Amino acid sequence: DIVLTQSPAIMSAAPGDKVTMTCSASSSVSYIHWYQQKSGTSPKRWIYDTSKLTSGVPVRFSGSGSGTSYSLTINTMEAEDAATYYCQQWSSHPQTFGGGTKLEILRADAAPTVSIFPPSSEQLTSGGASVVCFLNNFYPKDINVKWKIDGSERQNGVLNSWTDQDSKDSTYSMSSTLTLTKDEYERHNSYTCEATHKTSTSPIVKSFNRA
Amino acid sequence: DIVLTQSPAIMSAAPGDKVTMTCSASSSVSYIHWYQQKSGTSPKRWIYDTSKLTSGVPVRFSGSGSGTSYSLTINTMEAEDAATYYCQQWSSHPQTFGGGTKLEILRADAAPTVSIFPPSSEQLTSGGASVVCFLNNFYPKDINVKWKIDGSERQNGVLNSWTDQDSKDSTYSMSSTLTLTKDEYERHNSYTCEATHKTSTSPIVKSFNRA
Amino acid sequence: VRLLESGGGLVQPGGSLKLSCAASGFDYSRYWMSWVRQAPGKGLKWIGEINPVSSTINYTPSLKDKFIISRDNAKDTLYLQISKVRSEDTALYYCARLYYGYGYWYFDVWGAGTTVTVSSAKTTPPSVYPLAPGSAAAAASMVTLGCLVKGYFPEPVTVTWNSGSLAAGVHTFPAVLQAALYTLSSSVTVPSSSWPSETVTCNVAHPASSTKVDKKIVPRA
Amino acid sequence: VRLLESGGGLVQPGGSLKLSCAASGFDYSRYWMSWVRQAPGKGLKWIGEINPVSSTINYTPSLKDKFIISRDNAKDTLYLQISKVRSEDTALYYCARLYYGYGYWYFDVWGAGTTVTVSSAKTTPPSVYPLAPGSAAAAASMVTLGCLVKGYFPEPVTVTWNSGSLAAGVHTFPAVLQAALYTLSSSVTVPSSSWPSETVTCNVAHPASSTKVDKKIVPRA
Amino acid sequence: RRQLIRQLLERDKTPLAILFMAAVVGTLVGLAAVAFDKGVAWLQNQRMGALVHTADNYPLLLTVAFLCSAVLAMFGYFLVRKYAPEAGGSGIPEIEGALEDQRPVRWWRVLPVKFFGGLGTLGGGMVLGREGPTVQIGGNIGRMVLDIFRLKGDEARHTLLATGAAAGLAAAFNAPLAGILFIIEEMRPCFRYTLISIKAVFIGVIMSTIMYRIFNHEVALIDVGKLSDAPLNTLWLYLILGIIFGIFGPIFNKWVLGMQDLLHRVHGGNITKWVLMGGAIGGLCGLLGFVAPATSGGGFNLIPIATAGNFSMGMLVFIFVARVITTLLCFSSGAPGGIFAPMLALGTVLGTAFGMVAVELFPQYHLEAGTFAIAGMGALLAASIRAPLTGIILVLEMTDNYQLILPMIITGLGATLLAQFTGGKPLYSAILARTLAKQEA
Amino acid sequence: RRRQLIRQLLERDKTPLAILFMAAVVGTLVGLAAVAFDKGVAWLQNQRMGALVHTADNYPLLLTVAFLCSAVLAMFGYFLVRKYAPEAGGSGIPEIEGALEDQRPVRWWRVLPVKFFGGLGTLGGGMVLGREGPTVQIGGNIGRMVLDIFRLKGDEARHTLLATGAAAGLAAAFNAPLAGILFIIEEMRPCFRYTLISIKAVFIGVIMSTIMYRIFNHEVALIDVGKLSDAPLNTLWLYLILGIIFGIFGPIFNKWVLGMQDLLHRVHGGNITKWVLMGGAIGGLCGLLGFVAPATSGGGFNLIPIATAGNFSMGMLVFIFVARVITTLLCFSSGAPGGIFAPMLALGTVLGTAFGMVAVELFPQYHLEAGTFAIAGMGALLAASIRAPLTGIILVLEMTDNYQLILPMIITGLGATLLAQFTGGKPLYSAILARTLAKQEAEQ
Ligand SMILES: [Cl-]
Ligand SMILES: [Cl-]
Ligand SMILES: [Cl-]
Ligand SMILES: [Cl-]
Repeated sequence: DIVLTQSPAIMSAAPGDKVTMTCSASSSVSYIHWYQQKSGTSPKRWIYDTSKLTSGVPVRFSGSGSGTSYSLTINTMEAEDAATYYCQQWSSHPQTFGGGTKLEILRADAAPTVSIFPPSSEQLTSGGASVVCFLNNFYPKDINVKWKIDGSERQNGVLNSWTDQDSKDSTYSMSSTLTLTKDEYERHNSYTCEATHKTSTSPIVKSFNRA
Repeated sequence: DIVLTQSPAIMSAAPGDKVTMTCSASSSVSYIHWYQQKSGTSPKRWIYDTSKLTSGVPVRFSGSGSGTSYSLTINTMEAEDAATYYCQQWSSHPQTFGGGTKLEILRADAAPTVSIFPPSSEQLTSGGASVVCFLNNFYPKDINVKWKIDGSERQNGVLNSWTDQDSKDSTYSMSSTLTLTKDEYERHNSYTCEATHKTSTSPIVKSFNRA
Repeated sequence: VRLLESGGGLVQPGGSLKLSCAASGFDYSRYWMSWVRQAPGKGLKWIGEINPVSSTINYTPSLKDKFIISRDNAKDTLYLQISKVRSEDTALYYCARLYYGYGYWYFDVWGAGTTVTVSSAKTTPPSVYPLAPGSAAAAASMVTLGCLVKGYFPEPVTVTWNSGSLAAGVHTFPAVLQAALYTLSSSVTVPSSSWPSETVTCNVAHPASSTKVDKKIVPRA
Repeated sequence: VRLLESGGGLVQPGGSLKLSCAASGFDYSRYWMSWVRQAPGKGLKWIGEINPVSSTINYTPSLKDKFIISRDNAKDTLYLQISKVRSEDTALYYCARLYYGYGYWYFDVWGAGTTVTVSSAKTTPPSVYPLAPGSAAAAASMVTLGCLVKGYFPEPVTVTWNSGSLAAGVHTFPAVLQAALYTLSSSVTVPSSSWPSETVTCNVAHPASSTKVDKKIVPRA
Repeated sequence: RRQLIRQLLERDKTPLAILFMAAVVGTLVGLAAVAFDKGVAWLQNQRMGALVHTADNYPLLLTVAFLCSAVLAMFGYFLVRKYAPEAGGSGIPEIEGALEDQRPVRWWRVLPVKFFGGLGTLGGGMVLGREGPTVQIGGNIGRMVLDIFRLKGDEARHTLLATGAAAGLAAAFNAPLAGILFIIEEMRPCFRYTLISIKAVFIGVIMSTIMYRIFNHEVALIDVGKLSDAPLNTLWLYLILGIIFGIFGPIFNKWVLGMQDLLHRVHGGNITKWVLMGGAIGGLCGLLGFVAPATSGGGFNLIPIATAGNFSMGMLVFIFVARVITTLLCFSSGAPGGIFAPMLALGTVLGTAFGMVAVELFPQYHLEAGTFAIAGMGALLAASIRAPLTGIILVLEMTDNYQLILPMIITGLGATLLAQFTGGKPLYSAILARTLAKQEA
Repeated sequence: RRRQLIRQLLERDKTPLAILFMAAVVGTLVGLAAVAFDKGVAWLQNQRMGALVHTADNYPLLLTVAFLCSAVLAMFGYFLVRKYAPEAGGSGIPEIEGALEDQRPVRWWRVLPVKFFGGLGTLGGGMVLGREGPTVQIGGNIGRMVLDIFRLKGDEARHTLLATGAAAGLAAAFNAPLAGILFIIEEMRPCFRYTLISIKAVFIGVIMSTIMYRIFNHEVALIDVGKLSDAPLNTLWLYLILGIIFGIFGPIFNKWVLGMQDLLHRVHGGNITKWVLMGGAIGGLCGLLGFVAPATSGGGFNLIPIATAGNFSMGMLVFIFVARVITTLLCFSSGAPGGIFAPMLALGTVLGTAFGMVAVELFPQYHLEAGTFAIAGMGALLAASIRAPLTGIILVLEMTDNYQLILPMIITGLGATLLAQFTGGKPLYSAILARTLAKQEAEQ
């Protein structure tokens, strides 16, 4: 079974760039197919028989190559192209898939929009208490989120989740969650959420008080 | 539209006998179809385009005719042969069916096995009284029933119901039911039931006394 | 190759219903489908037809929106809607697959049928009474028992003897309607030695009114 | 044309499950059908294929009856049974329709996928708690609302807002695992004039427990 | 040039008399073909009825299989040698001769001889087709109506003879186009131009096909269903199949001819040893049409079974070899009945066999042996009788898999090329040439 | 006679290997040529639609750029014909027919660029003309070019390689292998004199060009119609009546096309200025109509599937027919490069559907579908005007794939050919050659 290897595992480019990724094979393959898989979606047949485009695929895309090397090329890449691209052969048996090439987009700066949320009463009348803090639509993806209870820094019990790069605006979004017991939460008063990002020297603070 | 009339409305013939039924049209028709319906089940396709058997139909059946007069025929009838035969055209539109031809088995005569039943104690508790009379297993289907209350003829409140020809001996059965109010029933004593058939000149009397 | 119609039963006059015929065992497209009703006693009558693409729907000479035939090829099912229902629409309805030989079309395969009753009469359970022979009668070769099932609406009821086991020597008479209620009787001739030494029961089911009942026929003391 | 695969969820190590893929919008008895899987965060791996007449069935280098692929052209469904399941089978299973250009076959149309989790834990429905700003809200042009989803197993859950009529402004965050239970939250940003003057409801669905929860975000008293 | 302008403006003008007569020929040929078809079935039915009445004693049933088939074969072989010798074998070569005005059409003799003679050989279960009988019979029907109605001219003599031969093939397969094409590809005097009116041939074929459908509607001779398509990257495999048919085509032509010779020594022209040997072969068919029905009989039965891939590999090789043997013993021994149909069954089987090998050698192609069966079906017809365009359209009309038109053409063409380059000759032309050379020898 | 026949029978189906190998290269070239031609016409019809979007606001300005673009491209084609290759006017099938009888020259050095780039103009402008005209003539010349370039000797090689090109030309025009081959051995084949056209060699040419067509035009059919209903034996007489209707009309359409060639010749008198200008006026009318009523203009393949499904009304079918009769005459009779073969399919379809509609309501007992009468009528005009029914039938069959309709298709077609003969009509391809040949000797 032929092993396909895709050259850049992950690549970054700003819209307008000419982009080329590579599918290289262990044996000799002919007429390979490419699939696009955008975030949280199924793979869509993109390019087939090496260089033919599927209906609906914009002309900015092109495939080529032969023998042991094949390539997919985006001539003037656009932001909506952020996806992971898989190559595939079935000139031999069984058919086999490449590793993937994740295309990421370089864009202008974007400051996060921070929002803090108190533990809901329905969650309190159960046992726990989670304080939630969304920081949305920022670029670049590198962000640092700091938790403070009554000025004092909190370390344990924090969980963070980041989204993939958005398919349209190319921004990232993160959510931070401080999870405590009912008693742990009630014996304090002031909770803050400190967001540090490229776009500002001094960290962004959002906070709420029970009193 | 086109009216189809079948000659024998009801007919009888002993097993192993030449049977012939007509289907006469008002205007001129071509290539007619025949269906066999047994009471309780679907009509099934029998003969089509004037005279063609259907995959399964035994070779004893046959069609014929043209213009305005057609006919179905059975050379050597059988037991599993008795049913209703509807002719049907579609040479003209809209299509029409025949009135039907009920083919029934002919047999040796049989005398009724008369039974008479008093109203149940359960029915009387309700304030009604039905006197049931079963005249079972007789040929031909023609019969007369007569009710006598205290030796006097009664014609009101009687309901008669014949079964269709049996499929184990090809006899008929009948039931006569006489319904009175509990009070009207309790003021008489002698309830008699008289079956008058072709088999005998003197009717079969079956009765009971409340006393 | 089975056609299975459903959705019959009781409707009030001036109402409407929707009969369904579910097909199985063949390619339901390519075939024309048809409806044919049989009025109690009367002969067969053609309602209408519909081609696979549903671009031609034909009906018998029948005023405007009385009949609406359609089909859903995805579910493999045929429909018939009757509007402003009257007593003349009380009949047994068949769906049929259409075909031909020389080209003069026939009704290839039929469904079992659904019965439609059009009556302002109300659903009513049956009353089930035994029919034991009295002390006035003397037993010969055989003994005739029975049960009367009276005062129900509508048809049908189903009568069996000893849960269907005693299937021999059984007559069930057609039901007769009177003053908006049905009445029927059922006999069971059995050997003289078999009763009353062994239990004879009649089983009556009227599903329209959720009635399942067993009536034991005991002698008269 | 749509492929909608189902029957995923939770299975014990060593056990077995049957995946279905319901097809519609194309002559299903014409195409070769296939299964491909994708473990969380990894690449695509072909599992098997089956021709229309079920005579040819090729699998990937597997064991005995590790995989078993079948199809029912009457129902328009593709089936996959997996036996003696170990954690390498914890993946997302795509049902794909096969086709060719010059003759070198590709995966024409893909389904949405069903997730399979091979774990020892228990099917727990999620708990959905609304997240609204603390009483004193410095309301700018926009207001950001959300709802927290916690204590479910296995993955996935879907979250939409106002039955999907609220498309723009939504972020749903990847679930995080802790003590064999999953936790995620979803944000939504609406015009400040459009709330609380209007209804904002988050629609959580956890198919593994066949559970929907439609929590409505209420301003804090 | 002046003569050409006269020709161009006079093209496609057939005298109304010829046209009306073309209609009656086809009508007759159709009914005749139908009646013939009913007879064969009727007699095959009787044979199976007798096998039921002796279904107990095993050697006794094998005896009544042999005897029935022998008795009916003998009846056919005799009716040929006694009354019409020209009605031996196919009879298509005999009609080809008649078109070049090199053979007589003795309809007063052949009609009853080929008809009732064929009923014997075919109805007995022998490996022969209906085309032989129907085409020859059809031609004579076209001669009979020429004679009876006293029609004058070279046009009327050749045209009415042709339409009957076409209507004959048409009514044999329910193949209107294959009938017409076969005339204007094989028959049409291959070296000089003629007065065969194409429009007139059409009419005859139409009437006979209508006649066939009036009695044989709602059932096809071969049902195969709709098979899969063939990708462009798979076509080379069909070319290879053609090559294999291209080498075998002429070699099968050698054996048929050589076997006509080897079987002539056995009887020496003696009407007693001929009819008796004819019954021995005929009897072997009714015997094999029981202990292995695939090896005997016309062959249309095992085509649908072969195409679906229901036979194993071993079973396919077996059937092929046995069917080669039985095809030769029946045709080469001058029995009344074509070789056209048995050649379809051979090509199907060979095709399927190639398909099976192809399937496992190339899983990447997603093959189905059935497509190679349909490609191979008319391939032997292209390599042995060298009428590929007729073979292709015949299979097409009988299988209805137009999506396979490229593989069918490619395979067929491949067969005809290599049949030429290995020195093979159109079998219907070679059999006429041998009869004409021995006529002057 | 007998001795000679034994010699002939044993020598039959023997074509020199040199001819066979050359037949392959002919088809290969004709295929690519037809493909390239097909791409060009599409590319130009595409540009014309792009311009209509750039001016989608101003209605009179939109109608202007429709006319002008079609005029400019038509004039370009008409000019390229009158200036360099006069023989490349109209269809060009009658010109190839002549060349087979050794009565017309094959000036490939001229016609190839003239018919190609000239056709691109008339077809790409939206005129009611087919591809067959161009591709058949182009294909024939390709067969002569390879005869010349490789200097092949003999009457066999000159006729055979000219024929296979003409066949591979029709084949690649419709994706119709069999229709190509049959068309040669029914229409072309010098219809009075025996020839040396090798059938086996024609085949190879057709195969190569069909493969070439499928390499570039896979996964899409020219006409999709789906599988239609069958036809019962008791409905066949209705198809014979359809034939008779085509049988009287066939020759009448032939009178009009010829007469209109004459009536349009008076307008310009042979003048290269008045001709090219009139050619642009007609061409411009098509680009105009291909917007305000696209069914009246264009090749015609587009309205076939729509007509077969019964999506047009009765009024709309009558309209389309009359308007399409008019536009078919104005394009072909005015000597524009492009065949009349395809427009005749569209007319037969429309007429057939019209008959079907009438038939459907007149006979509900038959359970008719107008679509079967559309497919029967499709190749019917081809049988009554070109008098090549066997070609027409197999062409339709190859393009619609409704074999269950073979009897209605034959019967209708034969009905057409019979009444076309008995009403004194003549095969239109033969009559156009005879007129050219008679006028060639009418000034000597
Ligand atoms: Cl012979
Ligand atoms: Cl033969
Ligand atoms: Cl021309
Ligand atoms: Cl043309």
